[PDB]
Amino acid sequence: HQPLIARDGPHPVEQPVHNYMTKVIDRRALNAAFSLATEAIALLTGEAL
Amino acid sequence: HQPLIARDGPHPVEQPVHNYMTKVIDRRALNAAFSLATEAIALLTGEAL
Repeated sequence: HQPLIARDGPHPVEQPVHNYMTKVIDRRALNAAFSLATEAIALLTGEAL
Repeated sequence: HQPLIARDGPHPVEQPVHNYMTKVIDRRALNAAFSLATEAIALLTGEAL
């Protein structure tokens, strides 16, 4: 909500208006960081015990 | 072992890696020699008194 200043004489008279702006939200996604091998998967469960 | 980041978008997914290396020790040798004086050996060992 903007202010203004009274202005004399030959200048035209100003009047207050306002600004309401809208902005969207961007979407960002990331992915990382995991892997395994078969010799463990046999050994971590059931099979190779 | 190494740490990872969690890259986003048009790239391969970063996967965790570990690196094992084997490095071998070294053998060296030092030396010094105090050759002892002939008659003085007889003078210290006895049988010249």
